Amino acid sequence: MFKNTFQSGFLSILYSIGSKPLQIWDKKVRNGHIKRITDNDIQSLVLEIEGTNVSTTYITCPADPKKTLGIKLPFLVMIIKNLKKYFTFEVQVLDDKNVRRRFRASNYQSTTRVKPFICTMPMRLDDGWNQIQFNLSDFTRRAYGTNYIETLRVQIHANCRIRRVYFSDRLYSEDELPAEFKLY
Amino acid sequence: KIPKDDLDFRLATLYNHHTGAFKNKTEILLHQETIETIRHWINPKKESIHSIQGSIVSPHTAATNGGYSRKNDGGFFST
Amino acid sequence: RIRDSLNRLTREAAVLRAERAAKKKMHVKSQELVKHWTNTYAGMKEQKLK
Amino acid sequence: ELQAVIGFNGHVPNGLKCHPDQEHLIYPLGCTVLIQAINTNEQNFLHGHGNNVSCVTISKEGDYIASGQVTFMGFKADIILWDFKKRELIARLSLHKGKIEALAFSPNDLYLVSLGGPDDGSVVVWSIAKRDAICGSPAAGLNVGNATSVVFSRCRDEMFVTAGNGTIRVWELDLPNRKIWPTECQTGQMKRIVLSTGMADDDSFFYLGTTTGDILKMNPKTKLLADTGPVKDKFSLGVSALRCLKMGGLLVGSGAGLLIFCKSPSYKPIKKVQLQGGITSITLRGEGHQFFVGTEESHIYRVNFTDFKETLIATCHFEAVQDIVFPFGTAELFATCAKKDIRVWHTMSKRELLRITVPNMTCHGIDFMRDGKSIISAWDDGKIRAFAPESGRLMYTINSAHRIGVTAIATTSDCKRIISGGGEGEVRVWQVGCQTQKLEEALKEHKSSVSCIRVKKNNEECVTASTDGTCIIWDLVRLRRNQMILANTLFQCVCYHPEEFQIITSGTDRKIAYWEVFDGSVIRELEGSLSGSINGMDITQEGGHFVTGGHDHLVKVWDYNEGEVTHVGVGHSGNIMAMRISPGNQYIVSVSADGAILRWKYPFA
Amino acid sequence: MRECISIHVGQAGVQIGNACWELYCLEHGIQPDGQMPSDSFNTFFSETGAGKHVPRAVFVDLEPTVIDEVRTGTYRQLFHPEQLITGKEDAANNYARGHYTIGKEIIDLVLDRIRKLADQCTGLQGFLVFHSFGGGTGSGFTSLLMERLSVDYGKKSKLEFSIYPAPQVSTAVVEPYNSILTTHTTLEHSDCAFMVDNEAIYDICRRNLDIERPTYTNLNRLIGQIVSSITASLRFDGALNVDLTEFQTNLVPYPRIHFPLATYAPVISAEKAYHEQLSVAEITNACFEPANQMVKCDPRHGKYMACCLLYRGDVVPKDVNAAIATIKTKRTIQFVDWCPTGFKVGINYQPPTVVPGGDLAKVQRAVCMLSNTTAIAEAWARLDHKFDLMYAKRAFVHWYVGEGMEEGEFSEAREDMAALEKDYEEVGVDS
Repeated sequence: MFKNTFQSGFLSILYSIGSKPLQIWDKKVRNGHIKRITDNDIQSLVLEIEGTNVSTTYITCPADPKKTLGIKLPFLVMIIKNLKKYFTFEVQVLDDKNVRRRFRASNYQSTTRVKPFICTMPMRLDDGWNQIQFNLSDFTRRAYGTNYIETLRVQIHANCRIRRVYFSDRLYSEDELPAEFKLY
Repeated sequence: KIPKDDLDFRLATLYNHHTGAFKNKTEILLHQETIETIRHWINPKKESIHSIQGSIVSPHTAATNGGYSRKNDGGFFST
Repeated sequence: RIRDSLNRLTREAAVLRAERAAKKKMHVKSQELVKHWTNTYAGMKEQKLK
Repeated sequence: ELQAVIGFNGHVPNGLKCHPDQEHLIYPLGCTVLIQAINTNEQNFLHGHGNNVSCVTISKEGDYIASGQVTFMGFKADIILWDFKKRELIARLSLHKGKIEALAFSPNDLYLVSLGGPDDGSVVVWSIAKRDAICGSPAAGLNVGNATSVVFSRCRDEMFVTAGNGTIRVWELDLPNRKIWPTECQTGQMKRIVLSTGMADDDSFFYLGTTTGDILKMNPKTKLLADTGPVKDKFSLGVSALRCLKMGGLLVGSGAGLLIFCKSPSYKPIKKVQLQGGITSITLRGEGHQFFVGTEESHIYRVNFTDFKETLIATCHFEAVQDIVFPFGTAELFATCAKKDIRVWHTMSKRELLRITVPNMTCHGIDFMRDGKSIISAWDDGKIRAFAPESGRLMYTINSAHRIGVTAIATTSDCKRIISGGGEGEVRVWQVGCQTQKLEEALKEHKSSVSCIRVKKNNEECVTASTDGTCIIWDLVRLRRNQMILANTLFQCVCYHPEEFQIITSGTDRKIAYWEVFDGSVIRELEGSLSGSINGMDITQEGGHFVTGGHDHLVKVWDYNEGEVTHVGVGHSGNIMAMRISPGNQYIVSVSADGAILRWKYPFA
Repeated sequence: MRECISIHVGQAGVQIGNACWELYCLEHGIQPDGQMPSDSFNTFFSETGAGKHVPRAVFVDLEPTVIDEVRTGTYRQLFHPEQLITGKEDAANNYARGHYTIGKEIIDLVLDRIRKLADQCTGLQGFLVFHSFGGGTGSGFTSLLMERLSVDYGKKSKLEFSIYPAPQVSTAVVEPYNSILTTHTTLEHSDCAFMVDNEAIYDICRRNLDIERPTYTNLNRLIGQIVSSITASLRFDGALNVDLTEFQTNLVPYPRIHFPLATYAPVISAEKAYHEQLSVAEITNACFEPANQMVKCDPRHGKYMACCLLYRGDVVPKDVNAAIATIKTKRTIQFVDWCPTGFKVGINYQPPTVVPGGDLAKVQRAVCMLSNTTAIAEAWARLDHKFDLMYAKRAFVHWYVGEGMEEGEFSEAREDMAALEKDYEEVGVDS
C-alpha cells in the first residue's frame, strides 16, 4: 500500500482516537493483552500492550506477510511513554543496492553491532512522556554506506502506551508542528 | 512412473525425516497406493424499489385523468 | 448489374401488382369464411325472412 | 376434468391443520380452502367467503372447520362452519366489523370463539346448537394497545385473549348470566409484543411467544406471570410458531427460519434445524411422532419428530403470479414469474427445477427464445433482463430501457430481435449480438400502457395489445405502422388466428371480438360469463379450439367459428391472468393470481 | 491530442458531470467499464493498454455524500480511484468555510491531480470548470483553486459552465452573500463565464416538451448536450472548425465584459418532430427568440454585442449564410457600432446522439450559440438589489467573521460589482 498516496509532509498511521485504529496492523498476542484505556496525564485514550514476555506479543503494520508499505518519508515519529519495563521497536528499510536492512532499538543493550542485516542499537527514554524521532536517512548512510529509498514494515512489541505513529519529511519544532501532532 | 531405486525411495516415501523418530525400513518406504435437490441463482446486488429512475407516474390515473392538468396553453399534458 | 439494369421498371411494377393481388385474395377468402358463418346479424335476418 | 393443484397459502399463521384422523391436510388458498389426501385427491374446494380467507380453526372431534376472511372498511366478514363428511356450508356467521383476526374451538364441541377488528376490536362467542352469538365484549385493554389471538381452555368455559402490544386477559364464561368476565394477568416489569400462543394438555400452563424472542410460560389460575424467557441467545426474529406436546416439551419456531426443541426450566436448543423461510405454522399429527411446518415462503415441511429430518412436499410462489410460457416443442416445462422471482418447473410430476431471484423488485413478463438458449424477462425496475436456461446465470441486462417498468416482451423467431413495450408507451426494438445489444428506433404511437406483444409466425408483422383502446399492427422490415384497432375495451389479450386470417381481442368490457386483419373492421362480439372480466386467450396449432380465462373462476373452452362454450372453470376465483395450452395439445394451464397453477386435460372442440 | 481538463467542484458540478460523462461514452463506443468493443475520443479519455479508457476530469466535494453515489453506482469502474477526492464535512452555504480555514486542506490534493493529469497530455488547450454560484463549497473551493491555478499555469483558457441563481425562485438564504464574493475572483483570474439558470430550463422543459414534473436529471442532460456541442470541433471533422481559443478570442472584447449566455436550438419531443420540417433557416431563427433563453432575461431590451455559433450535423453553408443575412435584416435583434460583423460560425460532420431514456428525438441539424450581450446586467441589477437590503442590518455576518473572513470585503465586492455595472452601460452606449 501507500504507493499511489501523495505522501506529503506528515503521514500518519494509528491514531489512538479512532473507530478502528488497528485495522491495518496484525496483532499476535501471547501471554499479554491489548485494549484502549484512558491515561491519567494527557487524559485522552491510548492503546495498551503488556505481557511478561518482550518478544512474542507484538503488532505489525502490514497485516499481510507478503505486503509492505512503501513510505519514502525520511523520519519516523512515535508518541510512546516510559514505563520502566522492557520495550522494543523495529523497522525495515530498502537501499539503493535493492537490499532490505533492519534497525532494532531495544531498551536493554549497550553494544551497537554493525552487521549486514541487523544493526541492533540501544536507546534510553526519559522519565515521563516523550516522542521519538528516528533519523532514518543518516542511519543507513553512516552504518551501511548506502542511502535511503524506502521503509517497508514497522513492528512494536510489549510494554508501552501507543498513540499517533506518524512519518515526517524533516525535523519539525514544537511551534512549527501543527495543533493535532503536539503532545498536550 | 518410477525409473529406479532413488525415485522409489523418494517419490512416495511419506516419511518426514524431521518428525518420524526411531523408525524401521518398511516404515520408511511407504507409497500411497498401499494405503488406498432444487438449485437456485441469486442476484448479487440487492436493489431498491425507491432508488429507481424511469419516470414519476401521475397521482391521477391519467389514462382517464382525475384532476385535469392540461398542457399549458391548450392540449394534453401527460403521455 | 448493368445487364439487368435495363429491366428495372418491370420488377417495380410486378411487386405492386403481386402485393395488391395477394391482399385482395385474402379479403375474398375471409369473406368466404364470413358467409359460411351462421350467427351473423344479416344472416339471422335472412333466416327470419325464411 | 380437474387435476394437479400446485399452489399454497402459508402467508397467514396456522393455515395448515391436519384433522384428527391424520390422513387429510386442509390449508387455505387465495379465497378458498383445500383438502389434500395422501393421493393428492384435491377435494371439494369449499366455496365462498367473498374475499380472502385469513384464519382457520378446527373442531377437536374432526367434523367441523371454520374460517374467517377480510373485506373493505365498514363491511361484515363471515365465519363459515363446514363439514368434514359432506362438504356443505352449514352456517354463515357474519357479525363483526372489517375483518376477523382469530377463531378457535372448544374441546367439547359446543362452543367457538372469535376475535375481530384492527380498530373496532371485540370478542364474540358462538354456539353450535343454534348458529348464533352468546355474548361479547371489547377484548382489548384501553390504555394498552390491541390484541391478536384467542384460545379456549379444556375446562370448556374460560378463554384467553393474547397481547398484540401487551394486553393478556383471561375471561371466564358462565351460561346462566350469559357472560364472559375479564381479568388481566399482571406482569412485573415485562411488556412484550406477544406474537404466538399454545396451551398445555392439563390446562396447567400456556405459553406465549413474543417478538423480543423470549418464551413466556403462564399460569391461568394464579392470573400472574409464571416464567420468563431465555437469556444468552434469545431467538433472532420474533417467536412466530409455538406448538406443544403431550409431555412438557414445547416446539418453538422463529420467523428467521429456525426450529428449536425447548423445555420449560432452561430454554435450550436440544435439537435445532434451520429451515427455509420464516416459519408461521406448526401442526402436529395426533399419533405424535411426525408433524408439519408451514412457512411464510410457501413451503410445507414434513419433518419427523425423531432425529428432526425434514422433507419439503409443496412449494409455490407467494405473491400475485403472472405470465406462464411453454417452450416450443416441449410440453414438460413451465416458467412462472412474479414479484422478485422466476421459477422453472416440471409439468407432470410438478417438481420445481430451478429458481432465480431479483432481490426486491417486480417482474412483469417472461418469454423464451425460439431456441433453448435464453429466457428473457421484463421487470419493473426500468430494466430488461435475460437469463441462462440452466444454472441461472445472468447473460445480460439492459440499463435504462423505458421510463416506467417494462411490461411486455416478445421474441423474434430468428433469435435476433426482442420487442419491448412498457407503461410509458415508447415501444422499443432490441437487436442482440454476441458482443453487445443495441436499440434501433422508438415507436411512440401509444398514450397508455402496453399489455401484450405478439408477432407473426414468420416475422414480418407484430401486434401490441394495450390498455389505451388502440391495438396497433406494426411491420418489422420497416419501422412504421400499418393499421390500428380502435375499440371500447381496455385490452388484455390479443391473439392471431393460425393461418393469420384474423386477430382476436379481449379485456375488461367482456366482448371477445374477432377482427378483420385489414382496416380494423369489427366482425362480431361474443360476451364473457357474467359481469367479470377476461385476461387470457389461447389458440392451438390448428385453429379450431379457443381457450379463454378471466376475472371470475371460469376458464372456458370455445369453438372457434361459432360460439360454443365449455365450462370447467369451477376452480379458483383468484383472478386468472394468463393461460396457455401445451404444444402437444394435451393440457391447458392457467395461472391464478393468488399463487395457483392449474392444468386440465385437453377436450376436443 | 487536443486535450481539455474539466473539473467539477461542489455538488451541482458533480451532479452535472454525472450526466455529462455518459454522453461522451455514447458518442464513442466506450461502454461504462472502459472497454470499446469494435482517435476521436482523445480529448476526453486517455487509453490504457489493458483496453481500459480513463476520463480526464476531477471530482471534489468536502462532504462525502454525493461522490459516494458515483463510487458505488453505475460508473464506478470508469473513473480512476483518485479522480474522486472526498472529505468529511461540507461548507454549508458559507463562503469562508470553503475558501478559508477548513477548505485549505484538500487544495493540495486537487492540485496534485491537476498536475498529474496535465503532465501526461501531449497537447493542452484549457479548462472547463463546473462550479455552482449557489454553493458553499462550489463557490468557495473554486475561488480558492483558480487563484493558484492561474499562478501556476497562467495563459491557458478558462471556461466555466456555472449555474446562475434564478431571479424569482431560489433555494437558500445567503445566496446574495455567496454570489457577490466569488466575483472578486472570477473577474481577474478567469477568461470566460457561461451561466445558466434553473427556472428557464423548467420552462423550456415543459413548453417545448411534454414533461410533467421536471427535475435535475432533466436539467443536467441538456447542459451536458451544450458542452458536447461546444467541444465538437476538437473531436470531429467538418467545414469550419473552431478551437478553444478561436472562439474565446472572438467572445471577449473588453477584459471585463466576459460574461456570455448560451442557447441550444433544437429542443423538441419524440412525437412532434414529424410535424416540423426542421430546417436550417428555422432552427437558426429559434435561437433569437425571447422565449428560448436558458438564462431568464429578455435580450430585446438590451443589445447583443458579440455572438458565436456552433453548428453540427447535415448543414451546407449556403443555408447558414441565407439565415444570417435574414438575422442581420431583422429588427428584433439590435447591435452596437463596435462590432459590425457580429457573427462566427463553426461546422461539423456529426449528428446529435440520443442517450437512451432521454426525451429528445434524433434531430440531424443542431445549433448552439453563445452570446456576449449587455442585458445580463438586468439580472445583476436584480441580484444587486438583494445585497445591501441584508448588509444594512448586518445580518448573518457573524457566520462569516467566525470562519476567517473580515467584514470589509463585503464592501470590496460591493464596489467591485458597482464598477462592473458601471462598465457594461459605458461600453454599451453609442458613440
